[PDB]
Amino acid sequence: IEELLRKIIEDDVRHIAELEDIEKWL
Amino acid sequence: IEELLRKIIEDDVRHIAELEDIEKWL
Amino acid sequence: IEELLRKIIEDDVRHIAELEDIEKWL
Amino acid sequence: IEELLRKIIEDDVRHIAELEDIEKWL
Ligand SMILES: [Zn+2]
Ligand SMILES: [Zn+2]
Ligand SMILES: [Zn+2]
Ligand SMILES: [Zn+2]
Ligand SMILES: [Zn+2]
Ligand SMILES: [Zn+2]
Repeated sequence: IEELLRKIIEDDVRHIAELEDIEKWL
Repeated sequence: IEELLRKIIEDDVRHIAELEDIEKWL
Repeated sequence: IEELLRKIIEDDVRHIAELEDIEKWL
Repeated sequence: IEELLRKIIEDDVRHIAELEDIEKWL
């Protein structure tokens, strides 16, 4: 479970970075 | 942007499945 | 923890619904 | 759309904090 949670966290960090970028492009 | 958002959607689909699985394990 | 996980799942379900909508608007 | 994406970002910020907290509890 620890490893699963770490992977989900890394995904959400990526989402924050990606959505902040889209925000800027818009 | 559309391709990006598709990838995010796919991630969230995986997150719901994994977190639901974790919730049952616990 | 169970309740926290359920809330995160509900958020991600909303994200899927919202991003599918944005997808369509774009 | 920009307002929507901001709300998603805010959610993911909460998710990273909560999942990290869960990861420590476990
Ligand atoms: Zn996310
Ligand atoms: Zn960038
Ligand atoms: Zn997620
Ligand atoms: Zn999400
Ligand atoms: Zn709608
Ligand atoms: Zn999330």
